[PDB]
Amino acid sequence: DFEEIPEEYLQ
Amino acid sequence: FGSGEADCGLRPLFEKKSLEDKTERELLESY
Amino acid sequence: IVEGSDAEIGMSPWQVMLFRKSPQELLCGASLISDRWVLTAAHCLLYPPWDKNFTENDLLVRIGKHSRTRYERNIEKISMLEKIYIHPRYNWRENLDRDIALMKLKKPVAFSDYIHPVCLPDRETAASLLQAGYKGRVTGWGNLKEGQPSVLQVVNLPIVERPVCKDSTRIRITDNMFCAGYKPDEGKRGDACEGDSGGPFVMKSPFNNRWYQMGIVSWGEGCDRDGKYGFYTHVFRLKKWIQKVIDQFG
Ligand SMILES: CS(=O)(=O)N[C@H](Cc1ccccc1)C(=O)N1CCC[C@H]1C(=O)NCC1CCN(C(=N)N)CC1
Repeated sequence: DFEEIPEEYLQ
Repeated sequence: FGSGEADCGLRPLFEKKSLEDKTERELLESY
Repeated sequence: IVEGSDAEIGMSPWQVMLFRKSPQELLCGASLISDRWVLTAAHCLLYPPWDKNFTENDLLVRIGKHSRTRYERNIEKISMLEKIYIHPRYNWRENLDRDIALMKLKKPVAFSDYIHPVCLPDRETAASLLQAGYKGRVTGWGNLKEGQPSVLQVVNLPIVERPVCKDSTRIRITDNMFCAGYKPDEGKRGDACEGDSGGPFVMKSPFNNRWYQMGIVSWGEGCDRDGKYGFYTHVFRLKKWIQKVIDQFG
C-alpha cells in the first residue's frame, strides 16, 4: 500500500 | 516561550499570498 | 474523515503523519507547533487496554504530505524523534482525560510552502473562538467510514454545547475535552474517524488572520453516528503543561 521510504530513515 | 513564533498559523500558499482556500468562508461566516 | 473533501495543496502545512517503521503503516495524525516540536494524542502512543506502547525508535514523523501512500520526494520531510512526553495525568483507564503528548524532533525541520507551524491559543483567542455554533476544521488520512483516502481529507464541524456533549455519551466528560459535530436536526454530516487521532482541530481568527489549534482528535463512539459527537482534547486548558515541557526541555 505505502511506498518504500529511503533506507536512511529506517537505520 | 510563549505566544510561539511570529510565523504561526499563516500559510505560505494562502495568507501570505492573500488567497483563500475553498471552504474557509464557511468558518468565518460561522463567527 | 467521514463526509469530508480533499484538501488543497498546502492547506494544513502543520499536519503531521505518525508513521510506524515495522510494519510500514499510518499510526496517527499530529501537528507541527515549532521547528522541533510536534503535538499528538497520548492514546496514539500509549493505550494499555489495547497493548499499545510505541517508543521513539518505533516511529517516524512525516511532515509536508498531501498523498497518504506516496513517498513525496522533494516535498515531504521525515524526522526521527528525540523524546516523547506524555501528560503525567493522562487517564487511559477511564475516559482518555488529558489525551495529549509532545514529541521532540532529533533535529529542527526547515519550513517551506508545505511545512509551517500552527499557533497555540491564548486567553483572548479561546474566549472569542471556543463557542458553541462556531466552526472548526479537522484534517487527516483516517477512515472514510466506520475506506482509506488517497489524499488528505478536511471537514468543518461546529462546536456543540457542553450539556449536549454530556448527554450524548455514558463516558465521563471533563473540562479537558470539548465535543464537535452536527446535531441530528441539522441535516449536515461529518466526523473524524480511526486513523485521524492526534490530528488537529483548528480555527481561524477573524481578528488577526491566524490559524489556532483548539483541539486534538481524541475519541468518539463509532464515526459519524446520529446523536453522537467527536471528542477533542482541549488545547487551551492544557497549554500550561505544553509551555512547561517546551521551556524545560529546549
Ligand atoms: C472506538 S469506540 O467506538 O469504542 N469509542 C471509544 C470510546 C472511549 C473508550 C474509553 C475511553 C474513552 C473513550 C474510543 O473512542 N476510543 C477507545 C480508546 C481510544 C479511542 C479511539 O478509538 N480513538 C480513535 C477515534 C477518534 C475519532 N473518533 C470520532 N471523532 N468519532 C472515532 C474514534
